[PDB]
Order: sequence, then structure tokens, then C-alpha cells
Amino acid sequence: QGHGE
Amino acid sequence: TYQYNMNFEKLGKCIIINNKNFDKVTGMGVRNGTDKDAEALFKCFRSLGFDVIVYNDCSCAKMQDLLKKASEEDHTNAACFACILLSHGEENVIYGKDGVTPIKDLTAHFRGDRCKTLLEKPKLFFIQACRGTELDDGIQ
Amino acid sequence: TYQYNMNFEKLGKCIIINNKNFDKVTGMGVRNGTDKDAEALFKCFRSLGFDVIVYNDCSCAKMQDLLKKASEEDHTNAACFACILLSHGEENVIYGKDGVTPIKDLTAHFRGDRCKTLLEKPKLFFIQACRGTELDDGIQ
Amino acid sequence: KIPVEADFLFAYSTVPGYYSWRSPGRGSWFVQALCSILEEHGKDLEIMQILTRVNDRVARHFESQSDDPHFHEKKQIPCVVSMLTKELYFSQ
Amino acid sequence: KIPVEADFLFAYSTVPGYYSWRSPGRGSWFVQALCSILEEHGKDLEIMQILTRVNDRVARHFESQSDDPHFHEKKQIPCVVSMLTKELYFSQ
Amino acid sequence: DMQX
Amino acid sequence: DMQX
Repeated sequence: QGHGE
Repeated sequence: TYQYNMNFEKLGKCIIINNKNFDKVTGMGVRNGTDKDAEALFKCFRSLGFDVIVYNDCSCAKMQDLLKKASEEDHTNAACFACILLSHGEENVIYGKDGVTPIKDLTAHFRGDRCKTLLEKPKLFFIQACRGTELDDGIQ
Repeated sequence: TYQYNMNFEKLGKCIIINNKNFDKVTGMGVRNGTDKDAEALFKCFRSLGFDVIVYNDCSCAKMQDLLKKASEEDHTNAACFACILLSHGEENVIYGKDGVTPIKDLTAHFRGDRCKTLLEKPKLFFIQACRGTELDDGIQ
Repeated sequence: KIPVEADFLFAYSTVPGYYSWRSPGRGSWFVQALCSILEEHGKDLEIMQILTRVNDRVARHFESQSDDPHFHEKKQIPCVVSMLTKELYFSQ
Repeated sequence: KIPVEADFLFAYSTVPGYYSWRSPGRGSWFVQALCSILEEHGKDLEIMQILTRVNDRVARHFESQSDDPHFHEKKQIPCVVSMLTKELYFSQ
Repeated sequence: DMQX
Repeated sequence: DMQX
């Protein structure tokens, strides 16, 4: 996945 | 890369120890409400893909054996391991129906040198229990 | 929102306690290599936007007082607080040149009820110190 | 060669030295919260993100109720101890 | 109301009951790692992502060397304790 | 509420 | 190396 701010 | 490899045929084993009733000699009261917790936890961890089994009112020896045996199984095709403990407790220790046992001893069974098949894989423990008698009065 | 609000006049204060030399009575030796650590840490945290302050060879009394006064300062315009501890240590305690003091008492100064200006703001503590004498032999 | 203590994560319902609350009719605070977050984001959030939202829910949505003034209106904050070496996701 | 013990994060160089390693010439392992990761990602990663990478670097990159057989080729793993209720980013 |  |  991709941590998204 | 930066994430644990979850590409295994099995997410993993999940042990839930649900302690509600304790031997009168321990002086600990019935943990009402702990059954809702265990059922709710069961559904959640099942949905994640864990093969969960629930054990009720375990003795310190039971808990120890339960985890020792689990650490001796073959986790070669599992992605991780999870254990949930619901009970009375004190600093660093947790109650069985017959007394207290060190949380340290329950978990060290999964050390990398004592469970080769879970090496480099996550070992998870969720502990619902007191750790002393301090009260957090809060603030606004 | 799921993130700490970082819209403050400043990122915050970063206190570094670099304990290298200890009184003979403690049986503790010189911590060679701690100056490099403090240097690298300070350059690193200043670079992050922190107002870094470095204290050296502090007594237990100094560390307590120093952190107590920091907790009494006005943090209203800061996003967070950071404190780094470099010294000798044993489980639950850290060494001053003086002797030993509980890590819990040092950090307690910033609890929500004893430092209203940092309430709801992250309070970070990085600790480089021993916590016992057990050795990790490793595996594989 | 890796540390024998590596890759463990302890998610305690409360911090060291403190009590842990449990409403007899709904279940312990920590578990009610853990399950809400998990049945909602267990498969799309990293473990630490999940446990962090759990800390928040426990600290915000709960407050003790008791006819005993000493145990009246108390609060709780969970405690996550991670020795994990990677990010953990329950999917794919 | 909010918990008094809330919003604290303790990043310990090692786990309870264990030693922590330091190289007289390069500094302690934990500090070397912490700085190394902060220089590259201190401004684009969340605090837990950083510390987790720190755990991984200390665990894989370091092994002790000593003339005393009792203290050589030993390992280390840091310990992160989080009471944080939100995600923390040093940028923005 | 009770304590554990 | 040494121990803290």
C-alpha cells in the first residue's frame, strides 16, 4: 500500500 | 522492501484466552462483559483471515502449555501469529484462574531462536488487563 | 483529521542530555562515542526545525530540574516537544553522573495535567541507555 | 543473523502502572475500540495506523461511570510496544 | 477530558532487560541508525515508519565485536512505545 | 464500569 | 563495541 497524507 | 511478506497460504494462527471466572483463593471477581469481547474479537480476527480458537478460564499451566505448543507447531506456510489475552492482571503479569504468570514467559516461546518457523515474521499480542492501580483522572 | 496539527509558529524544543562522565562511586565508565552521538543528533534535529539545546554531564538533580522547568515554559506556539537521553541505564532508570533516577519521573513532568501548553501535542523521548544486562545472541 | 527479540508487537489496553476499564454491559474499552477500527480498516491500514486510531478512540469516547466518587469519570490510554522491523498489512 | 498519560512516545534503543550497544569510534547503534534514517526521510515519513525502519537497520546492520568471547557477535533490537493518538509528520 |  |  501507500501511506497517504 | 519495507513490508512484511504476506504471500503465504495461511494468514496465521490466533489464540484467544478468555478468562471470566477465577478460583476463590485468588480473590479476583468475575470479569462480566469479557464474553462480548471474545466473540467480537473472534469475528474480527476471523475476517482478517486468522484461524482462531478460544480457550476459557485457563489455569496458568494451561496458558503456558497452550502457547508453548503453539510455538512448536509448523508456521512455514503462515504469514504471522497472534494471541489475545483477556483477564485480570498486574504489572508484567497476567491472571490464570488459579493465580498469576509472567507475560514474559508466555511470549518468549516465540523468540526467533525458539520458533524458527516464525522467524522474520510478526508475532502479535493484544493484552486487555490491568497493569497496576493508578487512576488517570484526565484533564480538559 | 488523523494527523497532529503542525501549523504552529514553531516545531518545538528539543532537549539533549549528553552524559559522558560519571562519578567514580557509580561504577560507571566513560561513554566514549557519546559526543559524536550528541553532535549528529543536534545537527539532525536542528535540521528538522527544532530549537535544540544540549546539556552535558548532568547530575540527577540537574536532569529533573532542567526537564521540570522546560515543562513550565510556554509551549502554546510549538507543535511538539522532543527530548533525547544519552547515558548509562538499567531497567526503568537512567544514570546521572550522580547516580540513578526513574525515567518515569523525568517524563512525568509533561503529563497533560502538569503541562497544559503541550496538551494534545506529541511528546517524544528518544533513549540511548541500557535497560538490563541481557545479551541478544541472535539467530540464522 | 537477526535479534531473537525482533518482530514482536505488544498492544496493551493501558499504560504501565495503570488500571484498565471494562463496562460490564458492553465489554472492555480497549476491545470495543479495537474491533470498531478493525472491522472498518483492518484490511486497508498498516497495523500502527490501526492501533493509533484505537488509542484515540479509547482516550476520547470513554469515561468511567460509577457511584463511587473515587472511580468516577476516569480516563484511559492504550500502550503499543513495537519491535517490528517492517510495515504490516493484513491483505494481498 | 483527555488522558494525562496520552500523546507520549518513547523510542528506546533496546528492549526491557537488555544491554544497548555503542561503538567508541562511531557512536551507539541506535543513534547512528536514527540519524541515518531521519536525514533521508525525516520530512516525508510518519514517525512510526521512521522508527520501524530504525528497528530494521539496527537489527540487520549491526553486530558486536569484542576480544572477550562473552561479548562478541551479539545483536540488538530497539523498542518503540507509543501512546500517540494521531499520525505525526515533521513537515507541512 | 469495572477494573481489570 | 561497549555496553551502556
